[PDB]
Formats: sequence, C-alpha cells, structure tokens
Amino acid sequence: TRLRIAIQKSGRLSKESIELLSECGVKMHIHEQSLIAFSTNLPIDILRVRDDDIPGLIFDGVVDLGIIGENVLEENELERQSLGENPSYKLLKKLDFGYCRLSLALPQENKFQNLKDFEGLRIATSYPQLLKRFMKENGINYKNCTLTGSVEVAPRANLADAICDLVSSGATLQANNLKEVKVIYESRACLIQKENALSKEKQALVDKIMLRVAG
Amino acid sequence: TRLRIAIQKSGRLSKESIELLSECGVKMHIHEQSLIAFSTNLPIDILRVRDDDIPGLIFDGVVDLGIIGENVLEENELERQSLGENPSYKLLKKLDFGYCRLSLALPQENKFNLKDFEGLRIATSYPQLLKRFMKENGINYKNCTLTGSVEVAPRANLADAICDLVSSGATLQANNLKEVKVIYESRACLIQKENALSKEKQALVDKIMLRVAGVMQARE
Ligand SMILES: [Cl-]
Ligand SMILES: [Zn+2]
Ligand SMILES: [Zn+2]
Repeated sequence: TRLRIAIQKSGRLSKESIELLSECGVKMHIHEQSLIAFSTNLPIDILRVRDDDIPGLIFDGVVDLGIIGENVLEENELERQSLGENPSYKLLKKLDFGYCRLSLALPQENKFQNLKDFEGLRIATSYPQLLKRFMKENGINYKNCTLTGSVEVAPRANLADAICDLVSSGATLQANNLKEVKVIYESRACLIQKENALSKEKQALVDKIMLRVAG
Repeated sequence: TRLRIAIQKSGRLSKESIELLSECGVKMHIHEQSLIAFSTNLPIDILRVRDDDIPGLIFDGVVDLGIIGENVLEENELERQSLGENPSYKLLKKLDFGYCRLSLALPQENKFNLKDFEGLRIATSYPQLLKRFMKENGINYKNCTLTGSVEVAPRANLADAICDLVSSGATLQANNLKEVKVIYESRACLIQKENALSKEKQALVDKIMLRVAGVMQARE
C-alpha cells in the first residue's frame, strides 16, 4: 500500500533528492539504511539505490517513482531497447538539479581540430550506449572501452586515447590533464513514474506530491 | 606491447588475484589505490578495475588477460550477445579460488518446487543468468535488478525472492534466507582476448600458464 520512491543512495543526486522530497512534505530519516527508509508522516517508502539501477526499477515496475539523471535514464533505456525490450516510463518533471554534461575529452597536449580526430581512437566511458549513438549519428568510427570508474585515468594508464566523461565544473578533467573537446549530451535530474497504472490511493498521493513539486 | 592483465580492484577476488600473480613469479609494486600497477620483473601492466568491467575489457580487446569469476563473465557474455554483439574470449584456466554459487533463495519462513517461484518478483544482480535459467525451466517471473543489497530486497518488500551470489564458506542463515536451487556454480578463471597476441606476448602468457599449473598443484 505504500508508494515506493527510488533515489540515489550516495552521489550527485542524493542530497538534493532528499531536500526536494522534504520540501514536498515527505518526512523521513536518512541514516545509513542499506535499502529502505520509511516516511514517518505519509504512506511512502524511499528506496536508496545505486543510480544505475533506478531506470530499470521503473521500467520493471518494481517501484512507483524515481529521481534520476537523464543521462543514466537514457543510457539504460538504450541498453534495454538494444536487448529488443520496450522500456517505458512516465516523465513527470524535469528538475532544477543534477546539471552535468557528457563530453569527449583528450589529453591536454593533443592538437584537436575536428570530431574527425576521434576516428579510430579507443574511447573510455561509463556510458557506452550514449557514446555509441553519438558516434553513429556523426559517422565516426572508434573502439570502445567501458569502465565504470576511474575513466579519466584511462589515457595515462594507456588503455584509451580519449574519454567520454560526465563533467560539471571541469575540475576532474584539469586534475587529469585532459581538456573537454565536445559536449555530446546535457543532463539534469528528472522525476519519473512507472508505466502501469497505480492503484487509486497511490495515484492520488502521486498527484498530491506533483502539486507540491510544482509548488 | 606490454602484456595487460585486468584484475578486480577490491572485492571477492582482488587479494587472491594479486596473490596468484606473485605465486607465478610476477613481482609487482602497488604504490596507490589506482587503476594501474606494473610488474617489477616482467613487462606487464596490471589494471585494477571493477569486476563487472573485466569481461567487456577482454571482449573489446582493451586488455590481454583477465582474472574473473565465471558468473560475472557469463552474465556479461549473455548481455553482449543479447545486444546483438559477438563477445569472444579464450578460457585459459579455471582457477583454485573464487568459488561461489548463484542460488535462488527464499525467506526462511516460506514453504518451498521451482514452480513455487512462478509469478514471483525476484531481485538479482545477474538478471541475464536468472532470465536464462527461468526460461529453460519454463517458470515465469518478475525481474528486479539491484547492483547491491540484493539480500535485503525481500525484508524491504521490494521482491519475494532473490537470485543471490553466495561465497564458499558462507551461508544465508544470518540474513534469514534459505537457498533452494543453485542455478550457476562459479569459480575464478583466467581468460584472454580473442585476437592473436604478438609472438612475444604470447610467449610470456605461455610461461605464466605453466607456472599457474605448477602453483595450483603445489597448493592442494
Ligand atoms: Cl618502484
Ligand atoms: Zn532516525
Ligand atoms: Zn615501487
């Protein structure tokens, strides 16, 4: 009977997802719960999960609502489509946090003229589907390297020539002596809902939060 | 032109992987907790990554060798094949560590046959392995993919059952669950990328492989 809302357990979106929910009247205590936190004033459960699992939890109808970045959402949507599946979700609201971009970057010392310079390069990324689609759209051939973390270290480790990296301030690129060369995707946080109809009580509650989110 | 070997950075296989390399005569220094480390006596780069990335690095030819659990290798192979790709690798050796089992498990209070899983929501980090098993056995189910905290999903009423990886030497009694069916038995493996190596690198792999065999016999 309780609404299930998935949010990122720790990372970019965590703090502001919890802040948003509170401002919408959802009271809860976030301590170190491994998976679930229970709202103390409303019939709502907060599932604290790895960001990468949120799109799938929505697609699979496991949870009702989720707060997730467009990049993670689209990466996983593309993965599921490529498996021949039909992932679907309701977009409820584009949010005012989670701002970041996914960009091609090169070692500082490289002379870069064009996207054509990425031809035949090995490119390290945590977003292989998003990278793949961009490169196909622009007719550039390359070799993939999928790494879930430490992407920016790939060139120094001689694993890749270049990277496709999620960037906000430029600080981590600077630290790894890399330079942003081409933005391929721009992302923000979004609130989404599972496709299948909620029970009457649950949808009413969703409608109530959506009022205050708009608020 | 240096041999690249990918191993788990930290987790179920990390210690045992670096130990196997030492046992085989590969000396190395680890100066920091970062992606790359190097052998001191041989022309080898040691890449320390998330386990889940190792199959892909091998399929994509990014590295030459990998040490990885069969479960993780098979999950990602199935994933890549289901994407329309043709993941390929050489299996060099099944190793003497990383023993673990992917098991359907239920809450201890539940009355458990496999058709008892029919229609249940099943949480897992290995959705392809689960899907394949359930299709082979004609049991319909609802998927729940979680990268972590799988064992908490039923107590959180997020799922009815789990398909969980359990280590040799460990049980689920503490988490209040019962293993019902092992669907996959796994150990650590040494694998190689598909495209031929240079003669020099292949020669070093051969030398390592002889040593691995001697090490495993001497450890029994
Ligand atoms: Cl040194
Ligand atoms: Zn409290
Ligand atoms: Zn040293």
